[PDB]
Amino acid sequence: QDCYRGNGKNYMGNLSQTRSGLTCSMWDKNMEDLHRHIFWEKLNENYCRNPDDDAHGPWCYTGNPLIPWDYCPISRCVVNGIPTRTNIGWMVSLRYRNKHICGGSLIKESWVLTARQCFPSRDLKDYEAWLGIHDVHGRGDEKCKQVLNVSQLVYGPEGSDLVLMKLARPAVLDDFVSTIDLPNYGCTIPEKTSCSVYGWGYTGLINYDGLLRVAHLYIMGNEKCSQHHRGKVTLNESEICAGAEKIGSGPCEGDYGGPLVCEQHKMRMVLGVIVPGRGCAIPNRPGIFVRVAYYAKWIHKIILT
Amino acid sequence: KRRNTIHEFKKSAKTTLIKIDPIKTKKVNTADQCANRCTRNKGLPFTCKAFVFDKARKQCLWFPFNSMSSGVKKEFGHEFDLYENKDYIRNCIIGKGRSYKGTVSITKSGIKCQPWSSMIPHEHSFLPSSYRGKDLQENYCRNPRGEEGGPWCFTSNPEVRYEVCDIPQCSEVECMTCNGESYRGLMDHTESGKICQRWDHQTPHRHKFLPERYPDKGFDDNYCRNPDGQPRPWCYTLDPHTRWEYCAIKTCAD
Amino acid sequence: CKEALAKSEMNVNMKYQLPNFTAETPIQNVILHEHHIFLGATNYIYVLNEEDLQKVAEYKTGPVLEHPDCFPCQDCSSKANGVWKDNINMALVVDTYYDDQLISCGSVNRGTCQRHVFPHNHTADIQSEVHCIFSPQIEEPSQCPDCVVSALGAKVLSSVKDRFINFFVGNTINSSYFPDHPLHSISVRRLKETKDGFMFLTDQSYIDVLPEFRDSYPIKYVHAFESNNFIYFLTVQRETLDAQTFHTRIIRFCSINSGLHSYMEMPLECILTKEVFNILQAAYVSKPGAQLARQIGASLNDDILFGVFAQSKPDSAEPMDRSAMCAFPIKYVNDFFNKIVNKNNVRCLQHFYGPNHEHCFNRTLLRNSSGCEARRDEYRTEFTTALQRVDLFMGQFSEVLLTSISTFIKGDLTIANLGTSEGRFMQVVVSRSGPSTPHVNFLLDSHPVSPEVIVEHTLNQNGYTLVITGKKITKIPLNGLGCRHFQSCSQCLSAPPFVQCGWCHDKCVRSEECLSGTWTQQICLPAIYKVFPNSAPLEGGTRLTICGWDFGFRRNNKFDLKKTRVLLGNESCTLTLSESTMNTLKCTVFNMSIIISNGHGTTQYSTFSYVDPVITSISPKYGPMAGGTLLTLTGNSRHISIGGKTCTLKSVSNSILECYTPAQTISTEFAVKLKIDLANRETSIFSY
Repeated sequence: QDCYRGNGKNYMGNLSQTRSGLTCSMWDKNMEDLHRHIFWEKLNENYCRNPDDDAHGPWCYTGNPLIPWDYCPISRCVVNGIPTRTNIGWMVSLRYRNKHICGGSLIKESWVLTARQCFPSRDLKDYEAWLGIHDVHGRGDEKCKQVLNVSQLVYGPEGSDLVLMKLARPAVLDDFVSTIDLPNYGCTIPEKTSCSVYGWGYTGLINYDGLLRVAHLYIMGNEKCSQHHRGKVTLNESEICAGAEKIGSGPCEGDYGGPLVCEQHKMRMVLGVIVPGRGCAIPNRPGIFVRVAYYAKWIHKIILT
Repeated sequence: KRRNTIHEFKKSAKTTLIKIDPIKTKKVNTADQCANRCTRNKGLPFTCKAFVFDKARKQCLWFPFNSMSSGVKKEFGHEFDLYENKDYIRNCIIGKGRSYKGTVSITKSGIKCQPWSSMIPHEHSFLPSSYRGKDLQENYCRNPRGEEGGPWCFTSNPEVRYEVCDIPQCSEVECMTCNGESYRGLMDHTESGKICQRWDHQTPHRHKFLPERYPDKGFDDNYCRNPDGQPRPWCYTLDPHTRWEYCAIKTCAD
Repeated sequence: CKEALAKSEMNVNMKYQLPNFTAETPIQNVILHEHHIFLGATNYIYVLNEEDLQKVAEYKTGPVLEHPDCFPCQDCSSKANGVWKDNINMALVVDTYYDDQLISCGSVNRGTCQRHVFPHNHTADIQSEVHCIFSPQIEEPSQCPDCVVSALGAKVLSSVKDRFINFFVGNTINSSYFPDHPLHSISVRRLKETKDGFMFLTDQSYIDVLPEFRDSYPIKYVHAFESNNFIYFLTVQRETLDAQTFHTRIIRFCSINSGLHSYMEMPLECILTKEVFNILQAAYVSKPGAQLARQIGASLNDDILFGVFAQSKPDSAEPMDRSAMCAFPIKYVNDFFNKIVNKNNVRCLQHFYGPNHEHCFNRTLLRNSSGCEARRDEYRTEFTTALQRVDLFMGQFSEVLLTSISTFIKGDLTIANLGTSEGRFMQVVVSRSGPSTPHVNFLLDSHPVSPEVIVEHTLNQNGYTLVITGKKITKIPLNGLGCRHFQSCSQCLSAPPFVQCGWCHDKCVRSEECLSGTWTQQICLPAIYKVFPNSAPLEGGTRLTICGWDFGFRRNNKFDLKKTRVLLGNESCTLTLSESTMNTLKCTVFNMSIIISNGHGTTQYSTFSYVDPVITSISPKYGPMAGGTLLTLTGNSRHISIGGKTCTLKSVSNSILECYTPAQTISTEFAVKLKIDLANRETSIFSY
C-alpha cells in the first residue's frame, strides 16, 4: 500500500507485523539503542514505519536477538571457461548432504554471500560450508579446506533473490582464504569494463576433473542486453548485464551464488551474483546478474548484527 | 385509494421526538393519510418507521427511525402526537408473522444469524433486493416469503443452512383475570384473527364509547378490554361485516 | 393447441458452416501461441493457423515399440523381438521463459517428456529440432525425476517462480505401476536449466499415496490452475478410505519450489434449492462481468471459478447425466481456508499420513496466524465441511449432462460456452436473476465435447472459442453465431443486445436486410395461430382456446400476463387468469373479427361466427320403444338427451347428427330437446 515513497518518513505506516511473522516491539528502547548506533541525523511507538528513510523502505524492530529488525511486508514503488592455476579465497563451496550445490562469496570472517535459489531446504543441520579449496571434491588439496557448520540464514529484501548466511564459528584468514570488499552505495561500473566469474558448475565437459573454472567477461549496458534479448528482458534498476563478446561462455547450474568480481581502479572488487535466467551460455547473448551495489547498505545494516 | 392502517400504528400524544444528527413534509389534513403513506409498499422514498402529526400546524413529519434507535430525544411538545409502528416493538410472532420486523438475530440452537448482505457461508441470500419493503435488515431474522414455519435465518455455522428463530407469540406473557376488565394489557388479537377497531375514530362501524369521555379505562390503540365487564375481552371490529367480537386470552394463576 | 404452435419454439437443430478442422485420431490437448495453434492427438502433433485452420505442419510421434529393456529415449528401432504400442499426448505446454519452445508429454514411453524448438524466422517448423528430456539418475537411480506423467490420467501446469520453470504435475496411479517404476500423486519439478532433466528438490516436494491404498482410493484430477500466489487443484475422490462414495475436492498450496508446503484439501459441493451434485465435470477460471459481480458479491476484478457438476451414480464415479454450474469467488474459498472452518473441522490427511500414525493425534494448526511459511512440520490437512454453493441456472439443466465450460465477459453480461455430452454447444447469458434461454443451441457433433477449450478475446469486439469434439476442432465467433434461428418475438427481444437484430413483423432478422422498416427491437405485436372453436351460439359463452404466442406483456425476463384483454365486437370476452399463458388463451364469451389487446399492441383476426343453430329433420317418425335405435338429425360442443337419459352420439356433424336412443319404459312420443350447454330448440315427437 505504498507507491513512489521509498522513503520511510513519507509513509506513516499503520501496521505492526514484520515479514517473518514477529510483531514490532516498543519503539522507545529502540530509539535509544539506534540513536546510540545509527547516525542518520519522534516517530510513532511500535509501528513499522521506517525512520531512517532507507532505500528498501519501511521496516520494523523485533525483540529477538538473532533478528534485531526486519521489514514489515508492504507493497512498494561455467561453460568454456579456463581452469584457475592457483588457490583462491573468495570461493565458498556450499555442501548439501555432503555434496556441492553452489558457490558463494566470503565477505567477513563469519559471513558469506549467496543466492536465494541455492537453498532448497531451510534446514541448517545439513548445510556445510567449505573454504579454501581447489577441487570441488577436495581430492586435489586439503590444507586450506575449512569445514564449518552454518549458524543462521538471512534473506534479502523482497524481490532481491539475494541471501546471506552466517557461520557457526569464524575462520582463520591467511593467504589460502581471502575476503573481498564491497562497492560504494551507487558504485556504477564503466561500460566495457573487463572482469570475470569463477565457478564450480556444469562447465559442459564430458569429464571435469574438478578444478574451479574461470571465465572472463565485459560489462555491457542494459540497453545492449535489451537488444540482444529482443524484448525478452524487462530490465529493472537492480540488475547488471555483462556479456561475453563473440563467444558463448557463461555460468550455468552450480554457479548460482557465484560472484561477479571486478577490478575497478587498482584492486579487484565484487559487483554481482550469478543467478539463473534467460537460458544458459547462448552465443552472442549477454548474461544477467544482481548488482550488489543496490544492496550494499542493507548488507552493512545487517552485518551490524 | 383510501384504506385505513392506523390500527397498526402506535399512539403517544403530547410528545415529540428529535434526532439532531440526520425527513419529508407535505400539506396533509389527517394523520390517517400520512400513516397510510408510510404503511403502504414503497409509499415514500424513505422507510418511515414513525411519524408525528399536529392538527395545529397542518403539517406532518415522518421519521425513518423509531424511538428505539439511539440518538433520539423525547420531549413534551403537547401539540405533537407521535405515531409508532408496533410491529418492530412487537417482540412477538403472529401466525406466519409475514410482517415481522423485530430485532432478533439468534436462532433456537444459538448460532448467530448470517447477514442477508453477505454471501458467506450460504448463498440463497440475494433477497435484500429481491423483496422490497420486508425490512430485512443487517442480520435480524424475518419471514420474507411469509412461509409458515416462522422467521428463519441462515447461520454463520457452515453446516446448517437455515434454522428458524424461535420467537414467542404475544399471548404467552398475557393472562386474563377472570373479569378481564381489570386486565390492562397489550394484545390486539381477537378469536377470528382480526385486529380491533380504533376507539378514538368511529369509522367505519360507529360505536358509543370514546376514550376521552371514559378515561382511565384505557381505550388506547386497539386494546381488547372489558368496557362493561364482559367475562373475556372485546372490541368493535374494523371489519364492515362484523360489528364487534371478543378477544381470546388465557388465564394466569398465583 | 400447444403442440401445433410449438413452431414458436426455436429450431434447436440448424446447421452452420464454421472453420472446421478434422484429425485422423482423437484430440486431447490444444495450446494457442503466437498465431499458431498446436494440437496434441493420438500419435501426432499438429500445428494450425487460426483463421483458416489449415494444417500447415505436423510432427510424428506415432506408435512406439515398447520393449522392457529398451531405454526410453535411446533408439531401439533395430530390435526385432515387444509391441507396437501407441502414444496419446496428455501434457502439451509452451515455454517462453527460456526460449520459444513447445513441450510434449507422451503416454507410453514411460511418460518421459520432450521439447521442440522454434527457429527465429519461422515458427511453425517444429520438426526440425527435437530433444528428449532424459537424465540418467546416477546418484539415486532408485527414483525417477524424469519419469513425469502417468498413463491413467494427469494434469500438468507450468510456472516460472524464482527464475525457475516448475511443472506441478498430478498423476493417477494404479497399484500395479509403482514397483516397476515409481510415480507420485502430486509433485513439483524443477527443470534443470541446461534443459536436460528434472530434479526433485526434496523428498518433501512430492506426495504419494501410501503403499496400501494404491489399488483402492484412486484420485483422478480434473483441473489445475494458478492464482494469487497459490496453485489450486481440482480433483475427485472418495469421502473416506472405506466410504466407497465420492465427492469433488480442491487442493491448495503455495508456489515455493522446495515443495508443497501448505497443503490443504477442502470438499466442494453445489446443491440445488437440498439435492447435492458430487462430481465435477469441467471448470474454467475467469473474471466476471459487471452484472454478475454484485450478484455473487465479487468485485469486478477478482478471479472466479466456474464449475459444472454432474450428479454421480450412487456409490460410483459415473455421472448420472444431471448437471449444474456454480461459481466460486476465489476470495470466498480462500477465506474458507483461512478463517471460516473452525478448529475441529480439520483433520490429518488420510491417504498420505495413514489413518493411524503419530502426528494427527495432536497438532496445532497455524492456519489463521500464518499463511504458508515453509516450516519443518508442515501438516497436510483434510477438511470435512464442504463449501456449499447454489446453482446459477436453478437447475434448468437438471436432466442434461454438461461436459465442458468456458466464460468470457461482454458489455456487463457474462457468457458461458456450455457443452453437453452429445455434442450440442450452447451459449447462455448467465445470471441468478433470471432463467435465461440459450441464444445458440446448435448441435455440433455426435461425440461428446472435450473439456479442453480455448477462448481468445481480441479488442473486446472480435473473439473466438476453439472447441474440441471427438476429432473436430471448431472456431465459434462468440459475437453471436447468429439470430436467424429465432422465430418468436419474445425470443427476438430477449436475445442479448450484443447481437444486433430485431423483429420485423415476421421473423427475427438482422437490421439491414428486410426493407419494410418495421424492424424493431423494443415493442412488437401479439400474434394468433388459430382459434377453437369458431362456431358460437348467441347465448353460448363457450370455451374458446386461442393458439398463438407473444401473449404476454414484456418485462426483461418476467413476461407480464396481466396486461392482456380480449375484445369481441364491442363486448370483452371473459378472460380467465389461470388458463392464460403467453403460449395460449382460454376465454369464454354473422362472421365477426376477434381483437386481442396486449400491453404492447393488438391483433385482429377476421373470422369468428355467432352462428345461429338450426335443427329441422328427425328420423324415425313412428316405431317401437326398445330404446336401441339410431336417430338422425340435420340443420346448421353440445349434448342431447330424452327423458332424462342421454342418447350417445353415434355420429357428429354440423349438418348430420346421430344418437343411439335411450330406452324408455313408455309407449308414446316425445319432443327431444338439444342441450348444447343450453337447452336450444327441441325437435318433435317420435313414436316409441
